[PDB]
Order: sequence, then structure tokens, then C-alpha cells
Amino acid sequence: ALTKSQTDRLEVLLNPKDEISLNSGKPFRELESELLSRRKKDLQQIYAEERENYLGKLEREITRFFVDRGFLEIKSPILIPLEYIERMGIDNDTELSKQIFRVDKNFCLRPMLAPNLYNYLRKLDRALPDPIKIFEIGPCYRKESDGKEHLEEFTMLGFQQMGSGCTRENLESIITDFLNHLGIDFKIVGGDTLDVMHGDLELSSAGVGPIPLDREWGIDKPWIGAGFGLERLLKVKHDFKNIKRAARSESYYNGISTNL
Amino acid sequence: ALTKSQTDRLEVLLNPKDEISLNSGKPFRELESELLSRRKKDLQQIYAEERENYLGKLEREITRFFVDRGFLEIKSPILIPLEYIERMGIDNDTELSKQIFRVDKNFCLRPMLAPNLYNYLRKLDRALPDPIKIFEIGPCYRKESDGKEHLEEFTMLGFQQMGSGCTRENLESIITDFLNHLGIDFKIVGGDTLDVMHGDLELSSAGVGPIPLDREWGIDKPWIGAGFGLERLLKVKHDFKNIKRAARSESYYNGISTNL
Ligand SMILES: Nc1ncnc2c1ncn2[C@@H]1O[C@H](COP(=O)(O)OP(=O)(O)NP(=O)(O)O)[C@@H](O)[C@H]1O
Ligand SMILES: Nc1ncnc2c1ncn2[C@@H]1O[C@H](COP(=O)(O)OP(=O)(O)NP(=O)(O)O)[C@@H](O)[C@H]1O
Ligand SMILES: N[C@@H](Cc1cccc(Cl)c1)C(=O)O
Ligand SMILES: N[C@@H](Cc1cccc(Cl)c1)C(=O)O
Ligand SMILES: [Mg+2]
Ligand SMILES: [Mg+2]
Ligand SMILES: [Mg+2]
Ligand SMILES: [Mg+2]
Repeated sequence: ALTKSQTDRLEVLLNPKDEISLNSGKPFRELESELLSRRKKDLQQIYAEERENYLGKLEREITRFFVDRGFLEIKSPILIPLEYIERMGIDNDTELSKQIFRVDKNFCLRPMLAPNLYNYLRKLDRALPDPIKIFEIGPCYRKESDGKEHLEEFTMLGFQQMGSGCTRENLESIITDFLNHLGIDFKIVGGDTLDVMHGDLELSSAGVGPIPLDREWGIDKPWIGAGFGLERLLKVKHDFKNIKRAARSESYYNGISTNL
Repeated sequence: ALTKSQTDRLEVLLNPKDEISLNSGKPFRELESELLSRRKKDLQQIYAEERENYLGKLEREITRFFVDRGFLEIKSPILIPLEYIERMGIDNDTELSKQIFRVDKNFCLRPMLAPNLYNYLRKLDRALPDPIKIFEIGPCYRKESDGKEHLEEFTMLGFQQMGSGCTRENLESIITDFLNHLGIDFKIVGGDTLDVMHGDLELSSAGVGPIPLDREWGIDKPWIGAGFGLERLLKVKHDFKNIKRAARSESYYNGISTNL
């Protein structure tokens, strides 16, 4: 019989599309050599043909979707002033206050895109015609307990529209077109707040403004927006058992173990 | 006559393609209203047509170049173990040792891509045919003195080939094809080491292995590689006077002031 340590080793080499019975009679060394051969072949095929990383490719595909729908592509700082966290209403009572990676005395790694998106909406309202539609994709950081659905370093899509047309119906239409474009099953469950679920996994939280917090950011128009984790989208699309398979990582490439 | 503070204000609104004499007789309020009008028009045109961010677009264009040349696209952690810095030979004597953004007790924001690229070359050598060609584009972080050519948060392209064909000629051919593809003037000046210059501005440092440091990373094959700053490429291509115009930023969008 396989030890638990041996099954752990085989599980890192197992891909969802495999159809191998680990619990059958075959010895560990033979099961391991078979899986090593397939994963090496998987990497050789990627190298010979497409050569694109799942996380980079997903970001490029989402970028094309939102640019084509009239949203301006934003690239804003990842290292942000610590004051932005408090100004978001994240005080000691909230969970997120304990999840911040602090840097130096006055900076942190952003755990969210909302502060920079607020700042862009306010500034662009002086220049662009109504409605203002923006989006950003990039790294975000949170301290988390170990869990199959959370990374400490992940990638967030955030989009926001401000001005006319900021209805819940329009928000649900964006989400619906977006996930049907990507081929990801979902249910929307519900200022108004709204979560996008895949089974028990949260793909997104979405919001409809105005809300009282807007005033602190110099915002006084209605808005709709949502934030999606890219690694969670990849986990669902590729049926990964653990989100570590979709992360920026030295241990996995497109969900394939790099320890061969 | 304009005050220095007024000229500073006008300089943030001035774009390289403008042809306005600030030192002429026109009053500040009129020069400011003219420049505000043009920059608002510039943003409106981006929003109406392409809607792509210069830094995102450049990353996508570089990605296509290297994928098409047979390099595997890597996305590796930005928050890296602090031990990687020492293992790179960065001790107290080097400048880079004082430039590290530390996070928690044992992590830092990566100032370079070399450690993760080394780790990928070693792991992929067990799976991929010779030669192994990889590249990564993403955020890097260094503490810097104020200067028109440096950001504390920037974006690095790093590529590396390991195995056969790792000659200086082949390295110079990659660099030359790459920058002629982008339309960026350069001179290459010179294990062997090699810098890619635009006038007095360093676009890249490049290297040819083996070097003694490889052994610490489990590497024992020849290699060639180089690292390029994306914001410096944008600064040259768009003739920005200060690299702040090309950065991830809340103050500039595609080199256009957002404070209008
Ligand atoms: N640690 C994380 N790892 C991966 N994705 C994350 C992480 N935290 C948040 N996300 C994603 O970012 C989206 C928006 O962030 P947010 O609504 O603040 O998350 P959240 O409410 O903390 N979700 P959860 O922690 O799963 O209950 C989420 O719906 C997830 O898709
Ligand atoms: N602070 C920075 N801001 C922007 N680009 C940078 C920065 N540091 C390095 N780069 C870019 O990354 C490339 C490779 O890094 P590296 O060779 O370590 O830089 P460097 O030797 O410290 N250059 P410099 O600081 O200008 O003398 C450089 O050639 C630049 O294009
Ligand atoms: N609240 C998360 C996700 C998000 C982003 C943007 C907009 C909304 Cl409504 C939600 C963040 O600030 O990044
Ligand atoms: N030395 C810089 C630039 C670089 C990257 C990769 C390879 C070479 Cl030769 C040079 C870094 O480690 O990121
Ligand atoms: Mg959470
Ligand atoms: Mg949520
Ligand atoms: Mg330097
Ligand atoms: Mg250098």
C-alpha cells in the first residue's frame, strides 16, 4: 500500500485530466515514473507550441474583453500609501486590517484595487465624457490562513463605471457576458451588494454606488463595479484542486509540477 | 514673467510633441488653459479609440516577440525569499544590498528577476529539450535616490537561454532584433558582460555564462541573457523628460498628466 507521503508526491504530479487509479495495486515507483513521463511531455508540448503562461494569457484575454467594451486600461501602483487602507474604512474591526503586508513606515502592498480606481475615476471625470469606464488587472496581496482557495500573492481584475447607466441590470450584464465569454459557470447571488459564485467559491464581489464611502474619495456620482480573482478563474476553468496550481509560482507552470 | 512654480505647473502639462514657447509673453493663466485643453483632448482621444495603457501594451508586444522567437513565458513570484538576495552574491559591499524593500522577517520585493529565472532554468532542464529559452516581464522594486531615470517601482524584462547556441553573437542578435522591432536606437558596449545604451541611459545589462555564481543555483551549462527596464524603453520611445511619465502611477496616464 502507498504511504500518505507517497500519495502526496503522486498528487503533485497528477493533473485533473489524468485518469489513473492511485489506489490500485501498482507500486509507487511505477506510478511515479508514469506521471513524471506525462508531465514532462505536457511541458514539452507547451514549449513546442503555444509557450504562453496561463496567468499572462488570461490577463491578455480579459484586457481585450474590457477594452473592446469601452473600458480604459489602467496600470496603477502596487505599493500604495498606507493611508489608503484607513481611508477605505478598513479599521481594526474589519478582517482586512490584519491582512496587510506593510512596507517601510507609510506604505503597504495593495490588498485591493478600489483606492486606485476611485482616484482614477475622480481625476478622469475632469476630462472624459460620461460615463467613465475603467479597469485594472494586477497583483494584490493579503495575509491568509492556509486554504485551497486563497493565495497570499494573487491577481485581481477590478472594473468600475461611473455616471449614467450604472444600474444593477447593467452590472449583471457585464458579469454575465464576461463569464460566458470565458466559459466559466456562475451564479449571481444578492448601495446594493452582489457576489458571483461558482458553487461555494466566490469568484467576485460586486457593488452599486453611491455609498457613503465615496465622499472621502471625492466621488459623488453613481457607479457600478466588481473585482475578480484571476487565479480563482483559472482554478475553475482548469479544475485544479488547489489554487496553488494557478499562482505565480516556482512550483507549477500552467498547473504542471516543475519538480520532475 | 512666469514664476518657477508656474513653470513647474506648465511642465507637468507639457507633452514632448507640443510646440509651445513657455518663455514667451503669454500669461500663465492662458498658457495653463491652453495646455489643459490639449491634455483633456489627448485623454478623450485615447478613450475613444485604443484605450490601452502604454505599459500593458508594451508588455504584450514584448511577450509576442519572445514567444514567437521560442522563449517560454514565465510568471514567477514578486514577493521572494530574502535568502535569494544573499544567494545572488548581494552582500554588504554591493549597492543593491541597501536597495531592498524588506517584507516581514524573511521576504522582500524582488529587485531583479535572476533568482527566479535561475530556478526555472534548473527545473526545466529536467523536462525540456536543449536549448532552454525563457523570459519574464513584471514588477521589480529598488530603493533609489531621486533621479529622472529611476523609479522605485518599475517593470523588468528578463530573458535567458541555456545550453547550445549561447554565444555573444547570438545574444547580440537577440538584442538587436528586439530593439529594431521596437524602434529604439541603441549601442551595445562591452563571463562576458555587456550593456545596451541609449546615449548615457542604460537600457539593459546582458551576460554570458558560465560564471562561478551558477553553481549556487544548480546551473552548470552555458547561458546568455539580459534584463531591460520597460519604463526606460517607454521614456526613450516617447521622448519623456522624466521616467515618472512612464511609470505605474496615479499622476500620469500614457504620459499625460491626470491632474487637470
Ligand atoms: N487571497 C486571495 N487569493 C485569491 N483570490 C483572492 C484572494 N482574496 C480575494 N480574492 C479574489 O478577489 C475577489 C475580490 O476580493 P474580496 O471581495 O475582497 O474578497 P473576499 O471577500 O475576501 N473573498 P473570500 O476571502 O474568499 O471570502 C474575490 O471575490 C476573489 O476572487
Ligand atoms: N530603479 C529602476 N528604475 C527603472 N528601471 C530600472 C531601475 N533599476 C534597473 N532598471 C532597469 O533594469 C535593467 C537591469 O537592471 P540592472 O542591470 O541591475 O540595473 P542597474 O545596473 O542598477 N542600472 P542603473 O541603476 O541605471 O546604473 C537596467 O538596465 C534598467 O533598464
Ligand atoms: N473590493 C475589491 C474588489 C473590487 C474592485 C473594484 C470594484 C469593486 Cl465593486 C470590487 C477591491 O477593492 O479590489
Ligand atoms: N540582472 C538583472 C537583469 C537581468 C535579468 C536576467 C538576465 C540578465 Cl543577464 C540580467 C536581473 O536579475 O533582473
Ligand atoms: Mg478574504
Ligand atoms: Mg468578497
Ligand atoms: Mg541601479
Ligand atoms: Mg546594469
